[PDB]
Amino acid sequence: DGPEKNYEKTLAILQIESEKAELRLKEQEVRRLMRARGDGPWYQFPTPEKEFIDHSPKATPDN
Amino acid sequence: PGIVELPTLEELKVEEVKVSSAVLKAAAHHYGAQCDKTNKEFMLCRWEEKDPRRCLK
Repeated sequence: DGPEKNYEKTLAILQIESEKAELRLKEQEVRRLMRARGDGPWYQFPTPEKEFIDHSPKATPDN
Repeated sequence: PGIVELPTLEELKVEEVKVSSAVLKAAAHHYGAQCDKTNKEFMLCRWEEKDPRRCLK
């Protein structure tokens, strides 16, 4: 075919690999930050549910 | 933390009923029939304001 085809195929391969590299570095940083201070979707450790709390008036008034 | 604020003996000073439980049970139904409005107001403020110091009056 010619040298320009291999040249531009190599350019596309290098672009894909560099994008994968920076994405992997960013996801390392995202996971480290989110595990350090969980404030997004990931690393959300559980918590007891408020829906199973009785809110009706009870026998003891001081509740 | 903060100092708990609770009323004094002068604020808690009221002459009570020196009435036995059998006497209270004998008069219980008519007491719940006649004196129900003040009793319901006190019970309402007790379950609304959980602090007993807000219902001394």
